[PDB]
Amino acid sequence: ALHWRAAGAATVLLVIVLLAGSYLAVLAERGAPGAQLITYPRALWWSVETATTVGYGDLYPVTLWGRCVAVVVMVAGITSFGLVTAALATWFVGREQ
Amino acid sequence: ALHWRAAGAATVLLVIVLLAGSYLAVLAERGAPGAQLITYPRALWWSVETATTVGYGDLYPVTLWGRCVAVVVMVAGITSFGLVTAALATWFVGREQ
Amino acid sequence: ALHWRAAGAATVLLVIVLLAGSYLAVLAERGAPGAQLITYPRALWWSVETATTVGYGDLYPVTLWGRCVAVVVMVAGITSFGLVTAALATWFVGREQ
Amino acid sequence: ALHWRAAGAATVLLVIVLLAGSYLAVLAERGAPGAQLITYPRALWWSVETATTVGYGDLYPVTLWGRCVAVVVMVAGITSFGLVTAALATWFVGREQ
Ligand SMILES: [K+]
Ligand SMILES: [K+]
Ligand SMILES: [K+]
Repeated sequence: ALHWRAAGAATVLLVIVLLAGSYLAVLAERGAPGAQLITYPRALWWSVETATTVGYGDLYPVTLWGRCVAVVVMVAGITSFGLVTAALATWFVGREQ
Repeated sequence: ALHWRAAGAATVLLVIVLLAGSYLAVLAERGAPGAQLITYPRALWWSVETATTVGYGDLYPVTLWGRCVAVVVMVAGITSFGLVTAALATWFVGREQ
Repeated sequence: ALHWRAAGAATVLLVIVLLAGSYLAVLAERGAPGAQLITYPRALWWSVETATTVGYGDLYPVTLWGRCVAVVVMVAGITSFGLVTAALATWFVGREQ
Repeated sequence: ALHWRAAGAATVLLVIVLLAGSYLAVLAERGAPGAQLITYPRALWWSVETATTVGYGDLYPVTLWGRCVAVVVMVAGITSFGLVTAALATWFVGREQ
């Protein structure tokens, strides 16, 4: 269908944004007076922390550019997780019979 | 349509609430014994942090008034991000054919 | 209708849970070696922080009982905010004509 | 039905993931230079903190393995709480009459 397939594709897109966001956030933050967004294996963990919108506080950006990257990974999580709710909402609606 | 257009307009409304919230939160908090909601370029970052409901902890209000502003930017995020889920949910429902 | 009215009633219910949760969390936490869930005007702010699931970190429970109260205010927020998304999702679906 | 029953079953599944996640996160983290994911009664509280995506910051994983467990309990919360929104969205749609 569409609903069932657009969602599955959005999760493939979310992984893209995480890896790209992690690796972009490092080069944005690394040379500044700021938190450990200075190694990749920590930026990956930050992405997941942020895209889920759990936001522990153990890591975050302090650069203007690094904070842009943030917004992107934030909405990428919210939106793509919204699709998966939407997909299930029509699967449940697709039982009106 | 409506669903597709009401959502796009809600995101234009969310930007309004962020800028207005940021600039209102500063004047509420600036003269108090509290966290760096004392400059604008930091209040903008707080808005995004809060409207996403990521809530890192690096910034927040300690004034009663500054904490009102918070609630507003909080629900503004939740609600308007809900509309975008709703918009996609009917776009997926709009394929019953 | 129902969708439009059940939601409006759920938000009246959320306010109930906040005030009841705030005032229950204080008496649970006040006498323990733990964070400022020891005054009411701070427990109210914690409720909003938690029901939104923003979770700044400036406040939280450290008692087993105070942590139960938490769960309640957590899901009360998630669920009732879900209804408002659901309400809008059928209002958008209610334009199939 | 399905929508009303699949959701109720997902919440039974969420409890499973919490207890399994809590008890798996402890053995992953206990022997490392990291935060109090070193006792069970604290890992249970972390699960709820994370599955709700409140993320206070008082607790989190610092191990690669402990951070995997995290992702699992994160999406488990997002997804299963999505179903409950979806369930209510079709219950409201199931009044088109
Ligand atoms: K959240
Ligand atoms: K959060
Ligand atoms: K936090």
